[PDB]
Amino acid sequence: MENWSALELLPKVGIPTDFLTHVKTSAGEEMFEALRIYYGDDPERYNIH
Amino acid sequence: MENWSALELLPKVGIPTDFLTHVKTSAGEEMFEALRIYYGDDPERYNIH
Amino acid sequence: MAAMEANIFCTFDHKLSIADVGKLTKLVAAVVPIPQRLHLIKHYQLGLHQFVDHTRGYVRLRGLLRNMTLTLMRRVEGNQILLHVPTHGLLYTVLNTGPVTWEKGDALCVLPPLFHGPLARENLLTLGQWELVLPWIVPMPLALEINQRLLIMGLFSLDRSYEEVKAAVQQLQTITFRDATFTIPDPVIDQHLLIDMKTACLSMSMVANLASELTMTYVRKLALEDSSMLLVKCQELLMRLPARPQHVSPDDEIARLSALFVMLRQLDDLIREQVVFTVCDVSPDNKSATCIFKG
Amino acid sequence: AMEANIFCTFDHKLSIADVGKLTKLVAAVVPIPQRLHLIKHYQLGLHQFVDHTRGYVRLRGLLRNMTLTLMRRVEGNQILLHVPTHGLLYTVLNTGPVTWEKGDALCVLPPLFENLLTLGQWELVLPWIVPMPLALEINQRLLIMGLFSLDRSYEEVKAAVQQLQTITFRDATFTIPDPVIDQHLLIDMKTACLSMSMVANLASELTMTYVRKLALEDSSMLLVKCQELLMRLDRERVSPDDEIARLSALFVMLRQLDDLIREQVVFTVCDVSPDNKSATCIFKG
Amino acid sequence: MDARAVAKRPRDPADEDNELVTALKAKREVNTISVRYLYHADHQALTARFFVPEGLVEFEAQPGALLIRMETGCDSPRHLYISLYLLGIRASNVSASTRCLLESVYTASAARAALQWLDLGPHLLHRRLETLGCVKTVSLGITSLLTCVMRGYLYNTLKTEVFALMIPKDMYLTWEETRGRLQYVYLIIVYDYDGPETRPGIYVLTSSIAHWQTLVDVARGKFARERCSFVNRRITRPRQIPLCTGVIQKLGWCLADDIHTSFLVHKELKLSVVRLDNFSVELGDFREFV
Amino acid sequence: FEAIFGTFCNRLEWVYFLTSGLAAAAHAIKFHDLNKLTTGKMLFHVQVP
Repeated sequence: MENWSALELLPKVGIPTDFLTHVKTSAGEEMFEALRIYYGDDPERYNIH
Repeated sequence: MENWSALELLPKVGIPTDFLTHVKTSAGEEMFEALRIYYGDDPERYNIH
Repeated sequence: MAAMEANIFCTFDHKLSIADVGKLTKLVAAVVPIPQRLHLIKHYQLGLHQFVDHTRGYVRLRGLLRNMTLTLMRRVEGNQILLHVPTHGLLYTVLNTGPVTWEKGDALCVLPPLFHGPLARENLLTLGQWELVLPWIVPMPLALEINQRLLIMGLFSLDRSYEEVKAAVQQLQTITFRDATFTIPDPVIDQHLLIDMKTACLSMSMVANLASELTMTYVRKLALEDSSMLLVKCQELLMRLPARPQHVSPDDEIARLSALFVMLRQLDDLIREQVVFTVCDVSPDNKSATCIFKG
Repeated sequence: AMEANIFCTFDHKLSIADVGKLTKLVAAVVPIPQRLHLIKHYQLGLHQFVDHTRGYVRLRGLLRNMTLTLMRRVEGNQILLHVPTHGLLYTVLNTGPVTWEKGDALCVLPPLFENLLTLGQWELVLPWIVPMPLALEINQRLLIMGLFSLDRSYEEVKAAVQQLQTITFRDATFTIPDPVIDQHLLIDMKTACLSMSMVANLASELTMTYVRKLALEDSSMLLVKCQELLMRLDRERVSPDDEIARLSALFVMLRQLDDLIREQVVFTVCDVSPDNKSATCIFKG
Repeated sequence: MDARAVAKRPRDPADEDNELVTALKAKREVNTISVRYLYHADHQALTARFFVPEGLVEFEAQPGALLIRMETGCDSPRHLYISLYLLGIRASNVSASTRCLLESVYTASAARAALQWLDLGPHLLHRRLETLGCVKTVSLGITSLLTCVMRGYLYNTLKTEVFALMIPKDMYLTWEETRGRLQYVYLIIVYDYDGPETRPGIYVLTSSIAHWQTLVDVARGKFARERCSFVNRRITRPRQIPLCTGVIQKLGWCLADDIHTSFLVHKELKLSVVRLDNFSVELGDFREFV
Repeated sequence: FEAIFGTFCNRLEWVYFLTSGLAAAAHAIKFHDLNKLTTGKMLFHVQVP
């Protein structure tokens, strides 16, 4: 539902993250709405329309 | 769906329009792909969100 | 996910003497099987030694080797080994590890080793009671002979007396191929040979059922007017028992032969071994050859 | 930069007409006995194997072992042959008697039937490129036709043979030669037929002994059905050394038939011209 | 030949300028056509183009459909190109509800003609079929054009997206608890010899086994009932000469982690499929077993 | 002898879109990102007397 490609392409501000638990545990236990995970390199960010 | 309020707010180019037949006849006989008609004054364009 | 690796590095965690490394260097371009593919593996998984088991059966070892993936050995370093997974259709150099003589143009199969000569060749990397046992690469006729001997022993074992079974196993286990003598180790009869025996019996039953009268009578009719060494040696195997064909129908003959071909393929498959290499070159000392990989 | 190629030099003088004839074949499949870098024109084609007392099946066996290659370029003093590699696409010429379709699987066969390059005693005999079902049909029909060799006296047998000879494939009809010449059968086809009949005869008597022993143990209820089928077949009609010999003979006669029993695809087609004489296909080996 | 020639590593296919650029540079002539980069110049996959009538193209609009060539037994079309979904109609393996759904989808004259031709003749099903590969494109029309790969991965023009292979859920088959890292996928057609007529089962199998004999032994273990039916027909019904109990054809290889479950939408109807994300095709021929 | 009196080739003539009088009906524009574009549209606003 979110535009993940826009997040990947646009510039970002770097911060030190402070998850209390492991980041994958926070993802797997559904700490957040609107999660996306992918492994390796996913080329879908390259197809602009 | 087309958001007509954006057309209603944003600046527009002045054109001398030329419908061969009456405008309401061309609209009623379904000449145009998408169409919006309202009477009086429609408050829709005022609630920017 | 993680794409399958083509280059595999193997490291021995046992310490290696200079003699061990010297032995390893000789093995470049040989075929070594591995059970699983990773970029970096331990030497325990390398080779056929891991499957040596109290069961000792040759048939089960043949079954296990069929499912491992084959790799060629690239050049060696200190305490490291590099293995390469070949691809179908490309050209490769391969090392003749076993004593079997190769020839130009024949097809090669991978098979568990069977002992030969004095049986003192086993110097291959004995370290920490792990041993580098490698399969044999043999030409098609020898593999066909080996499988045929095993299946014939299995079929003959049924209902025959124990002592004559021993005698038959003794005479069948030895093989002379291309002016060399080999012997099959541990020809155990068990479930693995039993399933092959069942399929062979089924295929033979269907072949006997399908075959037309023309096919059956061809040999009998030929002997009435032909005479040759091939025929007389051929008819000695058969049970001892003008005219016109009682029934002519080419369409029935065609369909019947069509089914009989499928049944013959079913019977053939259990002694056939998959061709892994096809050779067209040979070092005149028979130690190495260049082959096309397939399978 | 060049591609890898095999050079062939003609050991005969060539006229302009001959080289003009060769360049017509600039995409034909040429069989070659050995993978070798430089060869003489005698090694081209199947003419080297042709024999008077041998026939189709021995040629099939020999074609199994030969190396297939494509003629790539024709020049003065030499010919360029390219050996295809597995998994790549190539252009081949439809020298066979049958049109092709997209997706067809092709296999190579000895020719059955214009002549090409008649030199002093050598001819360029190219093989047939045929879709696989047609090759299976041809093999079966020829094998059966050889099986009727002893019975040829009767008119019914002659009619059956003539029906077997005439074969029709898509939009094409042709007749295959009779493997019986001068009322006699060639030694190779004779060996094939004898092997088939021997396998049948040996299996018929060998099967029951082992089936009745093994079916009692059977956990899949199929071997009992095999036993019953054998009993029905029988009702419609020994030293251990002899048993061993009969089993070994059964398996050795089985191995004699593998050339006829199975065949392998060499090309799979995906393109065809309206000029259909040529097509582009990927190589399988 | 010299030492520098041997030492020289081969030219990069990407740093040499192509033939058209070479000619234009040689003459120093401009052209309207953009020429610096050639598309598909580095696609290693082998593709073919197929024409198919409008009625047959349904569920093959999305990329990833398996494409089969079927014989009509006639000279006018000779061959037709159909998908695995259409074979779903004839297969006994597919459930009743899915059969009804995808029978309502293919309500066109061409699809019904394909079904009539399939059931009409006396041959077994696999003798009438030839497998082409997987499709990844569509251009719609009265006659539609499909491009199918027959050796390689499935991807669009820039490789910016890799396509999966879609198998209907009733046809999907596995025989191992924990998957091997590398999986081979096979097509199975198996015949049940009941009284009136043979009912064919159609499956797509994902397995770690590459050896033929071991795979066929596992298959014979799984399909014992059909082998019993084959022998039973051989006994009860002579002069019927059946061949085969089933055929197995290899087509492809993929990684176990790429396997997923998904659905397909067509005319607001949902079909459920198994999805092989990075599937690459590698076709074999039909090998038969008893 | 036989004689060849010259060899001739087709001197093809070139046609351009912007030179044809049919181009008068067109308003031709070049757009390098056209392949990324999905759809384009224009919107009109009319009030009647």
